[PDB]
Amino acid sequence: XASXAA
Ligand SMILES: [Cu+2]
Repeated sequence: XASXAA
């Protein structure tokens, strides 16, 4: 994740 894409 909510506060963390790959
Ligand atoms: Cu994320």
